[PDB]
This record gives sequence, C-alpha cells and structure tokens, in this order.
Amino acid sequence: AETCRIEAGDKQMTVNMGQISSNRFHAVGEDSAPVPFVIHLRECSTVVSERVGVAFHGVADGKNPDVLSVGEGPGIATNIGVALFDDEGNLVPINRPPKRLYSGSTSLHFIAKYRATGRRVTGGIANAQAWFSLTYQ
Amino acid sequence: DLYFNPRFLAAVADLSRFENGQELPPGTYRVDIYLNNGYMATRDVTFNTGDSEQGIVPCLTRAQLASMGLNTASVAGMNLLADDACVPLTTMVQDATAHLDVGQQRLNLTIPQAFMSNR
Amino acid sequence: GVALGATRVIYPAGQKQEQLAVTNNDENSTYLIQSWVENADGVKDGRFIVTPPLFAMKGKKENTLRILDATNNQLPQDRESLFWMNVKAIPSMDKSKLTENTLQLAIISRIKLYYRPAKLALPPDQAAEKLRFRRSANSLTLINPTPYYLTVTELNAGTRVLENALVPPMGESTVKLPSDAGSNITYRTINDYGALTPKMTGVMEHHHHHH
Repeated sequence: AETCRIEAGDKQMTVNMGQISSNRFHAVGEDSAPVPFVIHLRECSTVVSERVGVAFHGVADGKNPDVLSVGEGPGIATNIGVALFDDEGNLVPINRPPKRLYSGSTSLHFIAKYRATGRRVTGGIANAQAWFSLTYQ
Repeated sequence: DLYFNPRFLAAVADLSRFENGQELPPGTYRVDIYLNNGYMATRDVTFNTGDSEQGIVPCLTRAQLASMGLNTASVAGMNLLADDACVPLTTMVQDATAHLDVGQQRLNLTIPQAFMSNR
Repeated sequence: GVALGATRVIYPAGQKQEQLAVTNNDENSTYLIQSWVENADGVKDGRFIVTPPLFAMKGKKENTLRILDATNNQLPQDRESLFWMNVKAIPSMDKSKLTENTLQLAIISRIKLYYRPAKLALPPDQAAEKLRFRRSANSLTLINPTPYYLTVTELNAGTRVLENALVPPMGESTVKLPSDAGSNITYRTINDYGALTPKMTGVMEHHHHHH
C-alpha cells in the first residue's frame, strides 16, 4: 500500500501569518489572531491513514522553546515566536525526543499564532519554518 | 527561478543548484551503467560538477571505458591521458553522450560503433 | 504533494539493495527530497545507506530510492530487526511570498524497515495466529513467539477497543486494559503489503501441558 499523499491548504505548504503590530501585545504569552491551516492525507485507504503518528519539529525560540523562532537578523521582529495549536485549541509540543496518534479524519486541523515572548514586541520580518513527521502503522 | 528556504537544511551550498533546475548535486552514486542500451555494470560512480546540462558529469577512466568495449586506440588523444583522469567523454569521443537518469539512478552512455570493438 | 510507494519495506538479508518509490503528482511543483534511516529508537543509523540522499524532483514524477545493506552481517539471523525509513519532502516557495510573513512546512514520511533474515520456516502470513495473551488487573500483554514484528490493530477486549501494539519478535508488549474490558479478545494485524489480516480470536498464555 502506498503512503498518503500529503498537502496543505496552500500548494507549497505555506501559511501567510500577516503583519506584526506591536500594539497587539501587552504581555508575555499574549497571542495574535488565529491563522488556521490543515494537513491533508490523500489517496490512501483508511487502513493506512488510521492512527498515523504526528509529531512537530522546528527551530525553537530561545525565550519560549515551546514556540517556533522567527530567527534574528536586520529587519527581523523581536519578542515574538510562532505558536502552533491542535484541533482542541491546545499548544502543540515541538522538538520532543523520539507520541500522538490521529484517527477518524484525513484532514488534520491546526492553528498558528504569533505569541509574545517579551512584554515589548518590535515589528518587522517574521518568518518561521516547521516540519511534521507522519509515522505509519 | 526557484526558491528553497535554507533553514530546512544544515552543506547548503548545493541549494543554488536546485534553484537553477538541477536534480542532483555532485557526489558518488550507485548507478546502473548502460552503453548503447547494453547493461554494463552496477556500481558507485563519482559525479563531479561539469559542463553538462545536468550540472554534473560522471568520472569514467580510460580503463573503465575500455572495460565496456571501447577501442581506445581508435580515439584520438585518449592515449595521452593519465590512468586516473576523468575522460572528457562528450568532447574527446566524437558524438558520444552521457546522461544520468536520476529517478532510476541509471547512467546512459552512447558511443558510436566506429570506436567500439568490432570485426 | 509527495507520497511513498509502500507503508513498510521488507529488507531480505543477503540482498545488495532494496528500493522505495517516491512520487509527486503536481506538475507545478518542485520538492527537495531528503532521506535517511533511523534505528528502532528513532536515532540516525547509517548502516543502511539511502541513495541518493538529497535530490530535487519536478512535476508529475516518480523517483526511486536505493536502500543498501551496510550492516556487515552484524544483525541477528533468527529474528527481524526494526529500522525506520525517513523521507522528508521540502517544497519550494513562490518568490512573491518572500515579501510576506510566512510559516512554511516540510513533511517527513516515516515507515518501518524490517531487516528479515533468510530461512525463517514460518510463513509471514502464519505469524499472526501464533500471538498469545497474558491478562493482569489493568493491562494486557501481547506475546510474540515468532521471528516477525507483529503490528497488532483492531485489538478488542469485549467491546472495548485497545491501543495498537508493535510486538517485537520473540518478545512482548503491554497495553492498558480499562476496568470494564470484556473477556474475549479479538485482533487483526497489518501484513507485509500493508493490508489487514483477518479478525482472529485471542488465545491466552497457558501452563505446561494445559488447556
């Protein structure tokens, strides 16, 4: 049996996070507006897609290793990271040692938000990268 | 006109090759070697950066080509090369071709019969 | 997007290589494909060589990966060894998106790589039957006397659906057993071709000479 063919809402697996407004953030931990995305598992039987193990990875933020770093360099925003949330509204763990099983649906729903890692956010460029693994039974 | 985010990698010096449409970076690859559609061998072949459309070219020695049936005396200048020299196949052997099918990991060579072992 | 040609790979001891297909179905996309093997614990293990380990594929295309056995005959030759094949698909990005704040994802597809010694007497499709069960007050233990990893699914105690279990050859695995779990155990397995074997009745572990 072939594995599922994997796609996001966007052809290139990208999510537009929108621009950073420093005024949105007045405390560490406060979030921006939700930006949903979805992981689709296509062209595969239910036997293959059931109880697939999903795990997220990426370069973790220094102040809050539970969120994605936006890096550092000129023009790049500071005191924000990108938090990922599951379909229960809960923060998705990243970069955990070598679990979480998904079943009942071939679309996996998530939300990304900017999360303040400092009381004083500065605007600018805020890109992030993550990867997820799909581990087949 | 391609862009790949380098933060997904790291030797990301190979990224510009992919952004310019190349399939495979220089390296040593396990390939099936064919010559004039005859199966020759399956072994590791080193592919160095070169003047090919593919951006890489296989390193084939005089002895390795002779082992495939090449009549090396028939090829002008071939005798001048050093033993370990990568034969510039497509310029030294008239009308010869080399192409790596990356998806199959198959090196397809062609050499005119004039230069092969015959009669 | 990218898919793999199979949900597990069986590597026959003695074979110089095994192969695995990688496909892309989208004419308007290029992926970088980065591939490697991990041991059972999910740690990189170069004793299986995956080649080519990094390449780009454009459009509707199939590419074949070679998996080479470089274990120097150091694995057991009476039972399977578990490894994991990893294939990461890294998408390009439209240059217009460089002017946008973007989260981009890549995806690692992970499948079992079973190194299978030669000359095992038990046919692979006769293994599932050999499984045995031991029951405690709050857990169920699966007992695998065969030389194959058994991937046990649709595991039921009464009407209670339990966790899947990967039961190592000549070994055991334990899952949780809810207090309301019924008595008769039933189960299936995923076979070499990634399909379900028939629903079977769980047989309990027994004492010497005993029903």
